[PDB]
Formats: sequence, structure tokens, C-alpha cells
Amino acid sequence: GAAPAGGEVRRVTMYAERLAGGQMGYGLEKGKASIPGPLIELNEGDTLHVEFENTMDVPVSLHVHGLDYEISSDGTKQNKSHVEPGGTRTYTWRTHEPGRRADGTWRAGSAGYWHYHDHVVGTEAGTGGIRNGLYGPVIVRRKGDVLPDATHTIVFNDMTINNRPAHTGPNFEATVGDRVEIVMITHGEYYHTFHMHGHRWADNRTGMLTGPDDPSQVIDNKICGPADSFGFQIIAGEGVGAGAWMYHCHVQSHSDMGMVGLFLVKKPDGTIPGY
Amino acid sequence: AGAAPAGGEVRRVTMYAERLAGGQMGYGLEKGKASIPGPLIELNEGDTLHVEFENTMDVPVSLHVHGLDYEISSDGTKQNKSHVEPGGTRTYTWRTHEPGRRADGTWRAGSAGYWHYHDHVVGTEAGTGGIRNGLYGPVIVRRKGDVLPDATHTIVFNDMTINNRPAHTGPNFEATVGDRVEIVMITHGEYYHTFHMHGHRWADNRTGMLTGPDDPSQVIDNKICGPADSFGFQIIAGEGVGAGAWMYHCHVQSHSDMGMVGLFLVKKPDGTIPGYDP
Amino acid sequence: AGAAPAGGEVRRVTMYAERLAGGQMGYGLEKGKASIPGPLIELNEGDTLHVEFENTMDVPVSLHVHGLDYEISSDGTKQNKSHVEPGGTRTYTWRTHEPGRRADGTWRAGSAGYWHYHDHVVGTEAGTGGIRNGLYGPVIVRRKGDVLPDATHTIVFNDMTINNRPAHTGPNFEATVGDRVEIVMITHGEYYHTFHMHGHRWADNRTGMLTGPDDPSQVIDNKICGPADSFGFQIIAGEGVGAGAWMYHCHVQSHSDMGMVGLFLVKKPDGTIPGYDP
Ligand SMILES: [Cu+2]
Ligand SMILES: [Cu+2]
Ligand SMILES: [Cu+2]
Ligand SMILES: [Cu+2]
Ligand SMILES: [Cu+2]
Ligand SMILES: [Cu+2]
Ligand SMILES: [Cu+2]
Ligand SMILES: [Cu+2]
Ligand SMILES: [Cu+2]
Ligand SMILES: [Cu+2]
Ligand SMILES: [Cu+2]
Ligand SMILES: [Cu+2]
Repeated sequence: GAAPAGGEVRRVTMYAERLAGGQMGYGLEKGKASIPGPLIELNEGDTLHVEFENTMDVPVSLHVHGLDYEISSDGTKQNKSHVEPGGTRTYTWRTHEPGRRADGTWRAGSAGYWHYHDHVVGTEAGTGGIRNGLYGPVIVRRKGDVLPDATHTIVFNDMTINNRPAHTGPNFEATVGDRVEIVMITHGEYYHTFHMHGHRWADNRTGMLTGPDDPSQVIDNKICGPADSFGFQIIAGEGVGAGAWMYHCHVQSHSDMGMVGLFLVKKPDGTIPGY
Repeated sequence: AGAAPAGGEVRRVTMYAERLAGGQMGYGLEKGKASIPGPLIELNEGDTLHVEFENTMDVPVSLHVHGLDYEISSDGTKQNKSHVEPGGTRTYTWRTHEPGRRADGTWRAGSAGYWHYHDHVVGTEAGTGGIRNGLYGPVIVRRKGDVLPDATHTIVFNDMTINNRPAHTGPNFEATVGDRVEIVMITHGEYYHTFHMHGHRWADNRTGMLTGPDDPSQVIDNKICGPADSFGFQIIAGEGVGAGAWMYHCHVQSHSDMGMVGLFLVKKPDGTIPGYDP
Repeated sequence: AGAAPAGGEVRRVTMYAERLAGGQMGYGLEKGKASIPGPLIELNEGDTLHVEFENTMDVPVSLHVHGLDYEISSDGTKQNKSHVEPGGTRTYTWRTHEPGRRADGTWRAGSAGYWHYHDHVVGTEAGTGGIRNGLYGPVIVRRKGDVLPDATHTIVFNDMTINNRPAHTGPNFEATVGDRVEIVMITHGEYYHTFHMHGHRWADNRTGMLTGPDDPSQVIDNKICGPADSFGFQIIAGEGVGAGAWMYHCHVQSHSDMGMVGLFLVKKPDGTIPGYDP
């Protein structure tokens, strides 16, 4: 369970479909789009050719943060990288390992907790596409990265989580001891503060400290604005046990209005104390 | 005052929740001595703390902590039936661990940090009314070896107030040039803020100070923060700048204009503050 | 090309605050050449800078610096009798120090980094008025061995504007592929922002670049910020992504929609910009 060195040329098909009640979403199979979009994982140095079809009645696009891409895979109307209704296009994202340039300076790699979103619906910033659900997660791993038993994606989109109605979660389950991975993405108009009862993480790339020499901060509350993305890995219930562990936006009115879910950590027998 | 020692001590303490004056509420180590911010709790990594907690109010209350290990019974939440009815008592158990290598070879991150506690049931099940009335306080958790300060001041940007004070009433904080002052900065409520100090800068890491010439941590003097963010640092009062009334404030302009200002009065050894009229 | 040298030079400069067209205000090194942002001040750790200051306006003005070392008399505040009357002159001194180990064993953080200066007395004692009008400038303090860039651009999100500009006027900035471009990014006013660059990313640390494989700083391309935050980075133009009109915007959706967008214009070595067809 560690991430290998990348350098595969991988391929996938992505569709932008309309969903029930105003929503739109990406998906890897027509008829099966989802909010948030399907998780895309790659290893540093991979290349991904995304074979896109807009199946809707309005232009759409696909725009990625942090990964490498030429101006033709930008995903913006300004560059004519959008997709007409019914249209088709192939976006290419690349990645690079870190290393030294000819300069002798250090080039950082592509690894990170990133995301992809529309950039053309509603306005030329994607405002109404993001709002409708056109977003999702991409993880790019470094060699030797520790792999999880599970990855869950939490998006604070304006005043919702993953576009869901108020006080509907989502909830996620695990078993005590599971290495659980969280991808956290924020979108829209408002700043937020992500809080987890019972668990904490480092505020670096991996969410876990390099070792005793790692100056990274350890936190359980993280301010995030539109298009911030971060992620971490927590041992489920470490030092605290099983339970319905609340996670929420800690802005008080935001938590009060619905931006809450449960991290249901289970005992080996499958039962949750108090739930 | 030296360096933080290794932890491991089981500690115990009594805590109450008292209505204060002006529709406020607060936390106290003794009855009739609730404060806003609540009493400063310091453990070292390893220590356990048993808070014999009692509610002296006519409405339920709770105690919820950030950053420290605790079981679900001391969650502080109506969902986990861990609140304290009017007139009730409860023992909240917090614990802390050291950092260490896991079985799988990964680094478990310590309990140390600048943390905080607050209510979770007054007003709404997130504790909005309780946080608003003053039911919050600081928790410092040291790691073995941490430099310890000459003094410690807690600054809580609560919505549009510092420590639930009225506009433009600071609070002010005194020190003397050369002192090692530790600031604990917590934020609560609805608004983002940006915390700024005149004359003084710190490292945006755990301890607010740099490991050494290899610590890559950012050296800031302005720091955005949102509800339930908690950080702190230590500075040398007047270092490289000398004595005087050194402003701190929220750098959100309308917040500084509408009261989120205070002075960090840095005295000469003789006790006087250049340029400043008490 | 180059490297920051060690500091230690005393330097001097003239500064003028002047009214500009349309109730605006800005700073300048020469009279009549006032800009928004104000002129870029650059120093190396150790340097002292005396700034011969001229208030050409009819309204008092002040000069207030983040991050650097100054005594209360260069505080630039009404509080510390530190503002410049209409038609007044005044020398403001800024000092900077190298990082060094203190006599008490701790590490003292240096002055280096991406800082700024701004007015503190116009409109309010927070300088809310003069900051809105455009009285704010960038300050860069260099650590010895820092990589010096081919070009430096300053990007101030001032409330809902970029450099006080009208909506949807950039600024746009040009580079050639492979050029070492240093962004200075400041925020002011009332609102939080998220700064985003297409096709480019940087280290969230002091220099925006990682020092080596054991630098644990995050690699981001979207940075949240608020009034008086300042940061910076150097990127290699088009590295791994090539030439093009690379959009930089605030990613708060209503903020880019309403004009907070500009272009990073990266040219091929033949000077062309594929796709650019405004
Ligand atoms: Cu964009
Ligand atoms: Cu929120
Ligand atoms: Cu909590
Ligand atoms: Cu984006
Ligand atoms: Cu909570
Ligand atoms: Cu504020
Ligand atoms: Cu200042
Ligand atoms: Cu909390
Ligand atoms: Cu100020
Ligand atoms: Cu903005
Ligand atoms: Cu982008
Ligand atoms: Cu300032």
C-alpha cells in the first residue's frame, strides 16, 4: 500500500450530463454522472487523455487545477477550449515528478490534492456550472505515498456539501483503525472552516507529518475559500474510539443551517456507540 | 521559566458554567470566578485532564475541546448525549499523546498545539448562543522541550468583538522590552478576520518560532483566521523596535474602524512607555 | 539572473504622497510620478532605509510598513504622533536584520519576505480612506542567496479591484517562456479573496519555491487571503505548460465574474501567443 512511480499514459472517457432538478455532473459512463465527479487518481509523471463528450444543451468545459496542461486543454471560452452542446473533445493533463532544473533550482512536482471543474456554464468563470455540480477530485500521488483503505470527497459548495440539501450529510463510515483519506474542496461565494471532531491532521501536502523533523502544523480546523483543495489521511478513531464523529463547517450559521455530517467510525463488530 | 517537561501526569480540575453580567456566560475554575475568555488550561503531551464540570445555569450547557483526544462520551454534543442539564454535573476527560512512529512506520502526530474549548449546546446544537455569550477558553498543550514564556495572553476575535469586550476597549497587554510574551489567538463566530500586530512578527508554525536556519515556515505579521481557528506564538517584546504602545488590530478595515483595536504596551526597564499617555 | 547579496547598506530615498485623478491617492519616488501600487521598494537583510517623505496633499498622510524593523516614531500612526501634516515632510526609518541565533538559544527570524507599506491616517485612524484611494505599496526584503527574478509584478486585490483599476481591465502581464517571474500579491480593504493562476503553481512559503526535496511546504495554485496579507513567489513562465494567455483571477465566483481577472501573457521566443485573440 504505497504509491508507485508514475509514467503511464492513461485514458478515460468523461461525460457531462444533466442530473435531477437543475443539476449537472461529470461521470465516467453516460447515464451515470455524479456530484461530486468521479475521483481521478494518477501518479506523478502519468499523462491522462480525457475523452470528453458534452451531452447537454449548453456549452461546458473541463478545467483542472495544479496539473500540467497546454493552452489547448485550458477549458475556457477565451481559449476556445470549451465543448459545444453534443460536442466532443479530448483534454490532456500531464504531470511531472519533482527534481532539479538545469538552473540548479528545485522544481516542485504535480503531486497534490487537486480538483477539476466547469469554467463556461453561467459565466465565463464557470459560476453556474460549479454551482450546478460540475466539479470533482483528482489526486496525484508521489512515489512512496501511503495509500488509504478509503477516500471520501467533501466539497463545501456555497451553502451545501456535495450539493446536498440541508442536514442530509453526507455521512461516511469506517472501522476503527482504517486509514481513511479525505479530499476537501471549496467552491462558490463563501469562505468556510472545515472541522472534524475526534481527529486532526497536519497542514501539509499529505496531511501526515514527515517525521519528528516536520515543522508542519497539526490542526482540526481549516479556513478554506472557493477553489482551495486539501486532503489528509487519518487513522479512524485513533486515541478516541468509535462513534458518530461530527464533521462540519465551523462558521456558526453555516453549521446551524446544514453544513454538518457524521463520520461514522465502527467497532469491529460493526456497531457504533451511541448511534 | 525554562522548558516544558515530558507529560504523563493525570490532572484533575473543577470547572463551572456561570451566567455573568449582561446576558453573558462563562467558564470558571471556581464558582463566582467565571471569566471570558475561560481559564487557560495547559497540559504537556501525555497528561490527562479530568474536568469535574458543573452547570449552574437554568439551561443546558456542554464542554467541547479542539485538538485533544477524547472519547465520544465527552464529545460535548446533544447528539452524543454529552451535555450537562441545568444544575447537573459531569466529568469530561481529555487526554493527549506524544508523537511517535506507528506500527506501519508512519509518524503519529502529537497532541501539542494551541487549542481551545467552547460550548456546543446553548442556542443551537453548534453552541452559537453559548459561544456568543462567552463560553469559550484556551488550551495550551506543550511538547517536551518547548520554550516557556514570561506571560500568556489570550485574544479571541469573537464575531465583532475581542473577548466580548465593547468597541475600542482593547484589551491592552503590558510587557517590558526583552520579555518573552506568548499570545494565544482564537477566533469564533461568523466572520473571518486578519490578526495584525505593529512592531512584531512571528512564524506561522506550531510554536510561532523557527526551528533554526532550516525551518522554512513563513514569517508573517498578519494572519487570516475564521471561526474556531486557533494558533499562537511567542515574541520578544520590543525586539529590534524598542518600547512604546504597539497597536494590534484586525486588519479588516471596517473592523479596526469599529473597535477591533488594542495596544500591546511595551515598557522600558524603568517601567515607562515612550510617547504614551495613560 | 543573479543572487541576493548580504545586506548592511544604509540607503535613502524620497517619497511623495500626491492626490491622483478621481479622488485617488498614491505614493511615488519622484514628484508627479505617483503610482498605484506605490513604487516597489527592495532591500537586503541588514539594510537600513531612510525615506524622505513629502505630503503634497491638503489632508494629513502617513507611511506605515509591515514586517520590517522600526521604532514607534516611524510607526506612521496618529497614536504615536507619526503622521505627516498637509505640506509636511518627515524622515521614516525602516531597518532590517539578518536571522541569527539568540543568546538564549532560540532562533530569531529575519526581516526577509514579501511585505508592504500603506497609509494609516487618511479617512480613519486605520487608514481605511487612504488605502481605498490607493496609498499602498510593495516592500521586498531579500535573504542572501535568494534567486533574483527577471521581472516582478505587483497584484493588489483592493476590495473588489486589482490595483484600484476599473472592472475587467486586468492588469495583464507579459513574459517569455522560461522567464523567472516574481509575483508580489497584497490584499486590502474589507473582503477575503482566493488568488488563482492557470497553468502555474508555487510553494506556500517565503520564496514561493521549494529549497529541496525535504521542503515540506504545500504546492498550491489557489491561495486564500484577506486584508493586509502579503505573499509572493517566483514561477518559471510556461514551464511544463508552454506559451499562452494564462488567466489569473480571484476564484470567489462573483469576484471573477465582476472584473477581478487579468492575464499572464506568456510568449514563445518568437514573441507569439497561441490562441490569444482578444
Ligand atoms: Cu479559472
Ligand atoms: Cu461554511
Ligand atoms: Cu469539534
Ligand atoms: Cu478553478
Ligand atoms: Cu463541533
Ligand atoms: Cu476583523
Ligand atoms: Cu503594521
Ligand atoms: Cu469547535
Ligand atoms: Cu495598523
Ligand atoms: Cu475576490
Ligand atoms: Cu484554474
Ligand atoms: Cu497594515
